[PDB]
Amino acid sequence: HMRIVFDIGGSVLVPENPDIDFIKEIAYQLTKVSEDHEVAVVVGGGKLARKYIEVAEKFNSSETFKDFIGIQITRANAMLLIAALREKAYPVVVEDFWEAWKAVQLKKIPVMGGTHPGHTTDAVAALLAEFLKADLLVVITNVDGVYAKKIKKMKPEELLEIVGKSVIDPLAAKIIARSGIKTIVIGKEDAKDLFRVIKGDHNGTTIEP
Amino acid sequence: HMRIVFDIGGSVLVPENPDIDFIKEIAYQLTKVSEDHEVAVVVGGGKLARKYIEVAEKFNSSETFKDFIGIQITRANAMLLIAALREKAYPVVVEDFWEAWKAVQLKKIPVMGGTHPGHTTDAVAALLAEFLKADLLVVITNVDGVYTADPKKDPTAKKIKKMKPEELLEIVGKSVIDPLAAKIIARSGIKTIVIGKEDAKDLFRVIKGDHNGTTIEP
Amino acid sequence: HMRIVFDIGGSVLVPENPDIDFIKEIAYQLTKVSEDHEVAVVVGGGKLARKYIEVAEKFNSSETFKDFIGIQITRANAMLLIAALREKAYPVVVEDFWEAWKAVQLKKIPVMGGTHPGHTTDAVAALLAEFLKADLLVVITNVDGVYAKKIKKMKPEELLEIVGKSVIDPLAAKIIARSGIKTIVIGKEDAKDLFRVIKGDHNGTTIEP
Amino acid sequence: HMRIVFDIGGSVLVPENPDIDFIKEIAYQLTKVSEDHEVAVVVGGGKLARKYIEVAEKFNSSETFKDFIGIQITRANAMLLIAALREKAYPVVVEDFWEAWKAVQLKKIPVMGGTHPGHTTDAVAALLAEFLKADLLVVITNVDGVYTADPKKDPTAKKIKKMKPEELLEIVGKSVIDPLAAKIIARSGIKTIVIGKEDAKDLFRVIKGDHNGTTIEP
Amino acid sequence: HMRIVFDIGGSVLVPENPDIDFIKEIAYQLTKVSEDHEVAVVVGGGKLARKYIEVAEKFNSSETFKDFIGIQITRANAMLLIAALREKAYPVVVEDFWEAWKAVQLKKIPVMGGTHPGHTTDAVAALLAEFLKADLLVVITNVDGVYTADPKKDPTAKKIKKMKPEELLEIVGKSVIDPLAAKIIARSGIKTIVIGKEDAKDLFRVIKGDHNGTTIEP
Amino acid sequence: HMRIVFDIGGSVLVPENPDIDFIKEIAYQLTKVSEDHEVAVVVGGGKLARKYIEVAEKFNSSETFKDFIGIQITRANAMLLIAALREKAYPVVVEDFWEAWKAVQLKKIPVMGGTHPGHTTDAVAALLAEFLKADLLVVITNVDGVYAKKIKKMKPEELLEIVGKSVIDPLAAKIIARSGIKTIVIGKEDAKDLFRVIKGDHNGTTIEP
Repeated sequence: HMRIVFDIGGSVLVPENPDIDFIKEIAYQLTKVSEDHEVAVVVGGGKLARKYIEVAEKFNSSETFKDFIGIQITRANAMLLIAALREKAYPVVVEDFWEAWKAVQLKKIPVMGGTHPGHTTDAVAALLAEFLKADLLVVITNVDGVYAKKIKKMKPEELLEIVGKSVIDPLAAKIIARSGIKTIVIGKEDAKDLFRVIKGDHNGTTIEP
Repeated sequence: HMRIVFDIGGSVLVPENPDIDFIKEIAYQLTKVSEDHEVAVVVGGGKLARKYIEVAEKFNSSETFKDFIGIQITRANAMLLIAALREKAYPVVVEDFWEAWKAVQLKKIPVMGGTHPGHTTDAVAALLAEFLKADLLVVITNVDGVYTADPKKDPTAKKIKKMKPEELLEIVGKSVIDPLAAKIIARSGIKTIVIGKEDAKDLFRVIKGDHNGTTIEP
Repeated sequence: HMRIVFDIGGSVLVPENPDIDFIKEIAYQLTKVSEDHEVAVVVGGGKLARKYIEVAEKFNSSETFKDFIGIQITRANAMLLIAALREKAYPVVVEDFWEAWKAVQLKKIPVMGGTHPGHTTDAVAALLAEFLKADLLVVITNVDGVYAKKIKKMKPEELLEIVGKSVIDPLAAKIIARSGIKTIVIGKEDAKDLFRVIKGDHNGTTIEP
Repeated sequence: HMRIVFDIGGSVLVPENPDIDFIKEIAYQLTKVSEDHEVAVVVGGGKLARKYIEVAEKFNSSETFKDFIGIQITRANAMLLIAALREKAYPVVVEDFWEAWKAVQLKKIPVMGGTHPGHTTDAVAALLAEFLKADLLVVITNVDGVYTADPKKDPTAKKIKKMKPEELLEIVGKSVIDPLAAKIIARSGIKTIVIGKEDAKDLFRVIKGDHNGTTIEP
Repeated sequence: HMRIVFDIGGSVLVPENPDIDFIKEIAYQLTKVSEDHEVAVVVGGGKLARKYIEVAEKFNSSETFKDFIGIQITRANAMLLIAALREKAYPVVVEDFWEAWKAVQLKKIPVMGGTHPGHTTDAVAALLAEFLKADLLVVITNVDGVYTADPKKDPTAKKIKKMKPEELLEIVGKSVIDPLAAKIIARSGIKTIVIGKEDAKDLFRVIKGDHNGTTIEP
Repeated sequence: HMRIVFDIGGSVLVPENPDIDFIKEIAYQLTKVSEDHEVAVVVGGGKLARKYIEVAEKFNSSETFKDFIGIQITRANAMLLIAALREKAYPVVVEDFWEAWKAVQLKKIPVMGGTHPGHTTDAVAALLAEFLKADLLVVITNVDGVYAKKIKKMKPEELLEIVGKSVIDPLAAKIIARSGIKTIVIGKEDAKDLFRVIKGDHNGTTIEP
């Protein structure tokens, strides 16, 4: 079997408000996938995070404190997934990697939010995939993949170039490259059938050495 | 100089989306008040809390996990106030009473969200006030004060300008303030003031007893 | 099998000093019950807690600090049970619900004391039973049940009335009602044979919708 | 102005049940002393600790779990002192040395219980004193001072008014103070005073060297 | 009075073994500076970090565990500085920004090691400066300042006395300072000074702009 | 099977720099031994710790802070072993006993460093062996055993005498005595084949009642 880390974008889980249908589905699918593989999840902030961050900006708070606000929101979102995962999820929002590790040992799905200023949840999932020696890293974002056109197959090296030229955070790309983490970038559409997405059946981007 | 704990209702702070105008304004008022007094604050969850809690209910989560989600939302809300209080605020959402005590020692304003399942921020505010031996508990909520019945519904609802903890317990059990918060106010005899956001526009007058809200004390 | 939360009153475990015979017995019984069911325990403060609380009262400490003292004592008592439970108990006094949850996963009996000012251990066990989605909540107190006369069967709604009219804390009753937690209230006598108490064989009160 | 660490024996604080009179009195003395000096405190377990530890022994618990139970009892005891120190006390039982340092920065009295299995509160007090670079360690225990033998038993026991760490080590190894605490006092050369509760009635005189106890220093 | 964050490179602090002379000297300089300003410090890992990280690589440990090992070494290093700062230092290695804020409130110098995998102490220093709204970030490293290329290798490397965050980003991406640290400096516009240990001999002059290093600001 | 606590001296793991060959070997052996027994490890500070401690001494830091520095170094060393133990070790350096206990339950080798000022890692391993009710305590130091001559068999009582007359810390000896923990003291040479060292085949000292 495989150890997989799923990075679910905030805008996808919370486009405006929480997308209940999508949460119901992604939760069910994650459960099925965990029947055969070891699963771990990291959730983003989305619209809600940007609203609270914007409020802090009006009070001219530091950029660091804004990140801390964005982080607290992501943990709020993660709780919605943990709820949706029922008895299969780890009860608390995992805040560090070894904790996610403990959940895996207990056969429970750990759900993380952000962890530190300066990063995005993409960076968290990448570092999580690297810490867990995960076999696969699935990034579900707001776009079909890595684009004028769409690149289907590429390597970490090629990924750092595009990032330097949205989609995926630079720190996340550095981590995916330094470790050579097989990563898959798909949109909300392919995420409607994860079970097959991990089988290579998807219309996204596959980044691997 | 007094020690005052402010209990700011979540629906006043976040009616739908965060009410930036009220946050800015109440932050200015708290700052003014803190010039002469020791100030501590507790904020509720509001509309955002109810949205996230309802989503959890749709997945049949336990009421305990729902409370935990509400607590998590109150802390995000608390961060908005901290941002508004600027350099006068204790930098981090305070999670326990002795930490709030600490912020006060440092001449900073601690801002708390929730703490434990089963309670509301109102209970948190009362326990905080009790712990700090505050001189006053000011509850800023979605109503003018304490009425004989729900003022937003019952036409016969009349405002009770003054009352003792015992009476508040009766009216509550029969809710502006919940039971636990009411029991804490009664067990310690905490002087409590219940006002709406109109009176909240001028906290220095509210503190002096110049308001149209309700005053509860032994 | 069942997931059961046992709420052992402080006065029962510590009437004056620790009742060693009762601790020996309740510990053994809890062990047997855990052979077939998932067990979790919450212990009260009793006489000792009231003595230390009274000392703080003489120094006019706040009501909140008094609760904190009562809480530290309950954790002291819980350690006596953990000791009595030997290799079957979780080594540390559980301080929060998800920790009790972890112990259950490890097949170990978690023993909690109090957790927050304003509550009683009854409230803790009720919230614990609700968090663990426990099947049964057993409250072992100083009285035969819920009394001039003794009510054998009743519902949460009926329980909130009596509490408003000792025995069980209001916050605990609110939690038992909002979730509909099947609860059993017995005295020290029935607690001498737990194995059968959970079978419905007892002369106490059964509160359930 | 000096920095002083007070090591209050658990059997003096809780002979059987908590000794309210001694607690009240020692709290007043500590408060007076804190007016001119920086004060920190460590308290032991006493009779309650022995009761709970003996119960654990009856269930064949390891000695490590027994120590942990003792530590837990010392902290409940520490809360009684904190309650007695009122507004002068750091609100929470201090669990590590740097936190005690912090309380001192805030002009408050930190009160510690135990910290780690294997040690006694005496060792905790010595390490605390060493960490804070205290000028003085005052041990208030169940004996008049340090004797050539147990004064409660041996008739030839004679009190040694003054001695050096080395001597205390000899007398201890052969116990008013345990080995580890003694080794810490010797490694750092901490000026230590050992008195009973009679001399504890007036700490300002004790601090000046006016007591009938034992003074240990290099 | 200013608020200054000092980013002391691990290879300057521990070239091979800890450089006691530099530690002693930089501690004296920081102490002098702290007389008039609020000072906070972050230190790197150096040679010891690379040794322990290389050992981990030989056992095929993940890059995340390697970072964690580096962080652990930076904190041991931070303890050497704290020891050097004596009574002016916050007693414990600070692990998060709000704790550093706290040390500053207590008129003490917080010293941080690393915090999270993926970052370097340079990033930590920038985030710290951003969080404290520091007036200045002083990077003391193994080079004279910022050059057009590696001065220890490329012969055409020329020092750029002044530049804007954007330029630093270009030069870095093409490293005195790493990308993340550079992005943080650019997002907030933190006035940053990059000097070697020669200029570090006199921080009061460095602070005034009297140095031969590089100054980065919007 | 047995529950064994291994106390690896700092000078042995770090004579000057980290002895990579020895780490590779001790790690492999610990892994094999854990195939049949429950294993737990405590690592010392060695040369590196003495260097950092000496630096603090030059700045006249307190003896307590020096211990804290020595402690942080030991945790640095423990991370090298955890790395060398790969997927068989507990991911984080265990800082307290019940945490080591949790690792055991998860079938993972917990690696501790120091824990509190005033102690040595020998004291930590002894208290750990006592907390875990370990069957055996193996102390790997810089000397062949307990010496002019070498005592092969002895009792805790006899061990406290020699310590009062290096090798093993007094607090560690008190703990080994008060609990009667069967202890084996060997040098770096015997530690080259742990699997047999625990079988009684070694040229060291066996301290037991």
